[PDB]
Amino acid sequence: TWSYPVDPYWMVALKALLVVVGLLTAFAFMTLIERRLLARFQVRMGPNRVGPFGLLQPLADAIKSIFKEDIVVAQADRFLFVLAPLISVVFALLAFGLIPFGPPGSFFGYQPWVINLDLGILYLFAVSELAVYGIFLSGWASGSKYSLLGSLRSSASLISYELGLGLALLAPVLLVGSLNLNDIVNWQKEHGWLFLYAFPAFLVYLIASMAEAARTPFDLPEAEQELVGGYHTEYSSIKWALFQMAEYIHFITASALIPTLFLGGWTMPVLEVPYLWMFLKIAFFLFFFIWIRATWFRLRYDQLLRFGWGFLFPLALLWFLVTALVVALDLPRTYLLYLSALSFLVLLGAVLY
Amino acid sequence: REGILFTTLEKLVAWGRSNSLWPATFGLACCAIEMMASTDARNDLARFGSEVFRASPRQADVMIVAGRLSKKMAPVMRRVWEQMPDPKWVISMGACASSGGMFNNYAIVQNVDSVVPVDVYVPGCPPRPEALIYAVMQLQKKVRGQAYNERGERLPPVAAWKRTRG
Amino acid sequence: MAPIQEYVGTLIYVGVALFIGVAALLVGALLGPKKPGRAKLMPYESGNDPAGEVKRFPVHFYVVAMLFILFDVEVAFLWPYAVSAGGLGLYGFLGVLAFTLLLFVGFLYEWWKGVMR
Amino acid sequence: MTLAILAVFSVALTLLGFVLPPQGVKRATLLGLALALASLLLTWGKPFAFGPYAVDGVSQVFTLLALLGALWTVGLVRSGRFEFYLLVLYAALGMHLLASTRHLLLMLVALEALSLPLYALATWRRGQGLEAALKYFLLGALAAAFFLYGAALFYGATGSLVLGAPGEGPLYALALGLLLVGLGFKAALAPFHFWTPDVYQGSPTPVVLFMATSVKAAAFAALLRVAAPPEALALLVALSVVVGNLAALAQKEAKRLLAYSSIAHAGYMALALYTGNAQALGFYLLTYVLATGLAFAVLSQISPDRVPLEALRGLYRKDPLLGLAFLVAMLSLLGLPPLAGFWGKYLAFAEAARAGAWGVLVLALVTSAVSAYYYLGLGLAVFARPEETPFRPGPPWARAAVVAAGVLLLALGLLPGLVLPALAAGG
Amino acid sequence: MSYLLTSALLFALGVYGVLTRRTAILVFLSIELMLNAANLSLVGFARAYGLDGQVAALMVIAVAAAEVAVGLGLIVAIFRHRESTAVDDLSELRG
Amino acid sequence: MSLLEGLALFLLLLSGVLVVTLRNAIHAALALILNFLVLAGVYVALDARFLGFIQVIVYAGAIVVLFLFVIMLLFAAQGEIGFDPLVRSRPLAALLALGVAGILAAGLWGLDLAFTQDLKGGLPQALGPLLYGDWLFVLLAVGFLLMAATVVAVALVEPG
Amino acid sequence: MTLNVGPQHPSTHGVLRLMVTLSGEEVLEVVPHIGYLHTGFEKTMEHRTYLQNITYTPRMDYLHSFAHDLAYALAVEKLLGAVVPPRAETIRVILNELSRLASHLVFLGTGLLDLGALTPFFYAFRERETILDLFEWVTGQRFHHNYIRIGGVKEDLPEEFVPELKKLLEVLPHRIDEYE
Ligand code: SF4
Repeated sequence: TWSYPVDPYWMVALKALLVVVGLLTAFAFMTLIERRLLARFQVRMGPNRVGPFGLLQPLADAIKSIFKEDIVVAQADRFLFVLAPLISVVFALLAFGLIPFGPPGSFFGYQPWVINLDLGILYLFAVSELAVYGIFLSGWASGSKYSLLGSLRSSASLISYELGLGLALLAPVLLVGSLNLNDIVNWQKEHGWLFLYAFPAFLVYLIASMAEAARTPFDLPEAEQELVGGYHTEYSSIKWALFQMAEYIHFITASALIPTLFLGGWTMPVLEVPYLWMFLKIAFFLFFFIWIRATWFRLRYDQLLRFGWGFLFPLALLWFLVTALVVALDLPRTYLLYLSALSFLVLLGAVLY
Repeated sequence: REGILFTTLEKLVAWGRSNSLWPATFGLACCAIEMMASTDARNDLARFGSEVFRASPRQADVMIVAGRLSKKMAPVMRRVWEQMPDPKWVISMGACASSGGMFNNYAIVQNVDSVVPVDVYVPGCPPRPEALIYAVMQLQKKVRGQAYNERGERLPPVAAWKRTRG
Repeated sequence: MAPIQEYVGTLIYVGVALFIGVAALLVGALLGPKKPGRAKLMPYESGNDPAGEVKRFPVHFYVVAMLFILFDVEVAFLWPYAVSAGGLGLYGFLGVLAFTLLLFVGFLYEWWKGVMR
Repeated sequence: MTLAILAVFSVALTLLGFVLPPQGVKRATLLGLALALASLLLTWGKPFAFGPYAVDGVSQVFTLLALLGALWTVGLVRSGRFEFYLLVLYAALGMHLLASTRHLLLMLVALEALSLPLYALATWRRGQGLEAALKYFLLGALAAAFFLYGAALFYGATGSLVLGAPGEGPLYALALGLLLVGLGFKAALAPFHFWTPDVYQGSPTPVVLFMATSVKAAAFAALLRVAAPPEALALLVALSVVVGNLAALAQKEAKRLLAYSSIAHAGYMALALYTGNAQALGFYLLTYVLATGLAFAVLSQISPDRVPLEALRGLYRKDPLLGLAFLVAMLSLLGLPPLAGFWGKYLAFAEAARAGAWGVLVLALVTSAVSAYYYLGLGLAVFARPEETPFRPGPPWARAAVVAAGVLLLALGLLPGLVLPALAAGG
Repeated sequence: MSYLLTSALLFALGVYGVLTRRTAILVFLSIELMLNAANLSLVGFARAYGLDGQVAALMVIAVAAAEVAVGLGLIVAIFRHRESTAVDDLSELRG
Repeated sequence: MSLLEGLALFLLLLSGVLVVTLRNAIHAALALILNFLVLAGVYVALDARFLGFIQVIVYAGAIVVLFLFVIMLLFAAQGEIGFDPLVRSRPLAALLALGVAGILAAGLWGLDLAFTQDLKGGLPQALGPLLYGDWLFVLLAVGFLLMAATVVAVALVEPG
Repeated sequence: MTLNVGPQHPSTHGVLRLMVTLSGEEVLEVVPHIGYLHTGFEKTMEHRTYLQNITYTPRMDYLHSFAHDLAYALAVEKLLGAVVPPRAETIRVILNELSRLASHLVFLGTGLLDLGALTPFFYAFRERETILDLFEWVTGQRFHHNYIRIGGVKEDLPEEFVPELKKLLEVLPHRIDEYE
């Protein structure tokens, strides 16, 4: 923000309030369409009763969740137990609303981003670390040692990928030379789309966003059919819903960021109309993950560490150094172009026998 | 409060509970696989309540006792039931659950209904999936406050804000 | 500098999010039936006790955690380099490589030794 | 350039150690150090700054000593797990850097580079050796914290993180002290001595060798560059020399005896610091390292695990050469011409009087006569009857080494006028 | 001036920590607070004498982090076969 | 400044009190997280932004997670285990503690400086040239320290 | 360490209870504990007629019901020395291997579901429904057939069962390949 307007505090508040409750309502109807899209994949029909079209079922469901007993375990210490969902939702909500959506003033005369800071990327990275607080603490909080073992499994996995997320994100930061999202968007407006120019850093970022519970880790643990699920399985009322809520808000946040950064979320040579085109990129990734969600299995935790830690970080750091060379001597950008294109041929050919 | 003050509110909440019934299955015996059936594809239960099969009894609500109930299994079940949040119903599916089925032995327990109280019985063996939908339709109209016995008298929504966990 | 205004704007936001969070939780909390404890003392599985006593947990979790800190310190340092990187020139790049290989040596020790032990 | 060999070797060996069996890493590391020593010699007296890293006359003398001590300790060890050679290497690098800087942030980082591998080297897993480790670490992290806090207040008072900036009123006075705490503790000037008796006792002998020479050298190295007030010193020296010599009468176990002694010795060296001369302090530390090095070698050859006073007895019977070596060593530490130990003392005392600081200097001299009690308590004990106690003979390697050391002691005793010319400030 | 005074107070608290606590892990925890008392000071003066105290701090953090890692590693390794995690009851070295 | 400023510095001190008082380990550590957050804010406030974000990322996100994992692995059911002959030591602890604030207070009181010199918010833009400039050795030293830290840390825990 | 993987919690696909003695993370041994479903066939059948007994054998293996029945059918049939006409032997194999398909189909359905995500369950079941509906025609029930009495099946196949059986024989090869 040295080129973009500030808005007075009140107007900030208004946007913030909109986006928060926006993400409640978001989450509501997202659950329904995802639910239904799974059904179709498994040659079935989803919810479609509770008139008019299934679109009141989340209301019914939500209303059900409240008006239930507040189960508070004897074996849980009170303070952490009640607190623990709270932390996990707060730090999940925060920093969706960073991401730009359209050029300045296009919200009745106001900015579509809520905040904009002066260091974007750090803020994202930072909020991603604080989710992991919520997780393991909840485990401990409930005070069952079974729950505890689950939460550590979970956190262990998260924390491993979490570092990898960092080394993945350096590559486009080189190219634009600034941190804030806006600069990244606007750079792509001219120069054109970071998924072209740094393909292996795209890849690892994608596959790192898997680790935000997207399915295909998924010996998360879950609770059903397995060694107990972290966090949940001791929560009951509204609080339980909160945990799940958080997990989805992560899902859509990641589904938005991959467009914002790597595809230019409001970049578009066809027409740029502010909001509209963003939602279409969102929609695409949304659908991609559900196809994953259905059609593949899971990784057994042991396997999962080997995969992120051992394989993923060497592809990330190899790319960081190469691009760091190119960017350092400030050479033509062609030389990355060639490399991206070649790496794609490797990673395409790899599927082909 | 408890959901029951204004006429208006309580009818809301009662709709709320009734159409969202998330089934927690307690597969046990031979019934069980036909109970799993009630989800996949040809039939459904994902358009009344929901597909989900709750991953703890802690966060569940309608417990479907589907199968033979061995005597040794009874105190476990007693406890599984006890730890459900307060509005909780037990559909007892299959003859084996409902009245001990044919086995009259020392082993099997005649009528799950001794232990946990039942709300809807659904006779059959295995009651074929469409029958199971019918049972849950019943339990639906039960929680709305529209359930009767043959003598002509209504029943209160649950039948288990009655004997509870003491 | 850059606007301190926009850091304030974060604080506002945090206040909103936290508020809507807590608001939802307090509605949920205050409404609901109750039957006093006497058997909701118990947790998941088999009546009381979820699974035996476990007293100790493996070093696996320690190792994973420990990795993350040391390499997070790495990342911290590699951010300044990421930003100015035409100004630091070729000598810059040599600085980066040296540092990177040092932390990579770290890596190879923990990799050849193991993350399940 | 000396740094060059160490750093390179350190990294290279890291990965190498997977290929070789454990002995090959001992052979390798031993070699490495010897090369690092070579590289020092051929550039003697020529200085190279690069800003942060800063080769001086001082550096050259004190890391010469430090590498010596480190060679010895790597020598004797036979135990598995490639790390118990590797770590000694690391630590040496840490000391090399420590001496060769003035800039405080580097100085801290260097302190950690040397202190970290030391905590871990404190365990061959003997139960005591975990306790030892623990004490040293907890107390260590506190003194660390002070040294960091000191630096932060220093940056306030001068406007630099280099040492040798101007200074003034209260904050600079304060600040200059808090730097002395960290550095002070690592060399153990009482009262900061507390760990030195437990940790030396608990830790297994060869490790303790490394610690008792080299770490003390390196720590002192950095101490000299600090401008330490004549007032601060007067406290430190007095307490060190008093607590050192007096308390040492009470003990009856070898390691602890030498531990308390090395609180006294830290005190004696600290006299040189008044004017500050690395000719005086240089000399001192040479005589101290050799003598302690010799003495502690012998203690490894007894047992690697704590020995009572009695065990030293009869050393002359079992082997004549060793019996004499250890003898000479013990007198050299007492300060008694014409062994070098007197000269080491004399040079230090002379700098105290030159700067003029009398009361302190007297205490020092008095209590050094006290010291003769426990030193004869070892040094003569050698000739008495042998009792039933271990004494594995040790290599032919080491026998030659020990006797070399004892000859280097008494040689400079009669002929100090060889080395002193070139341990000078400009060389 | 206010902040820099505060740092010295925060140091004072840390000392109170180190002496009081009777759990090993919480000793170590207290040390970490002291290290941040420092880092604040370092920044505070950094506004006065410009820019280098920033870089200073960053290096300091890193040293702290390193010293965390090894220390907690040690604390674990000492008590991973007993669980009376008091910082006394190491009495066995004394003569 | 003293209107708002007062609150934030109060919070810092308060948070400090808690982490050395509270008699359950987790509650302690968790308070300390609130401490370092506040402190992160105070970094941002002093024209040092980058350092703020690194404070959260490293010190409150990395370091303290390591703390917590240790305190879980081995329990910590009381943060004051031992009623011990050193129970006498509580008033002496409080005494010396006061002393160390006093002596430090002296050194810092009456100080005169400038506060004029503009860091420029200490954004990573302006940090680049120093960091990989004159401090580049120190950085590499840091880097070596880390490598040693890794090697040591592994060798301590797992007998390798 | 001592994990008690409970009886029917969260599942096992039984009601098995396992005392898992764990060292670290690599299981030493699992001690199984059964007795949570012994409902006593062996006793009860000692107090029922032979005709009645065919309604007690398929209440054991749920999935592969017809195999139990058949196995029993032979055992008595042998005992009292009856024969069994040629058409009977045909019917008994056609149903028996059709029921085998039921068992494997449900098995692979659970297997994929068990660990692995949701989807393959539904396909494996869909085909199973078609098998059960064919069955429904001829024995009158989805499972728990009562369609074998001592000497052969109790009534001829309905007319409609042979055409529709042909339908499912077309589809199965293509489907089997798609499970693979
Ligand atoms: S009622 Fe029938 S299908 Fe059900 S468990 Fe009993 S025998 Fe099986």
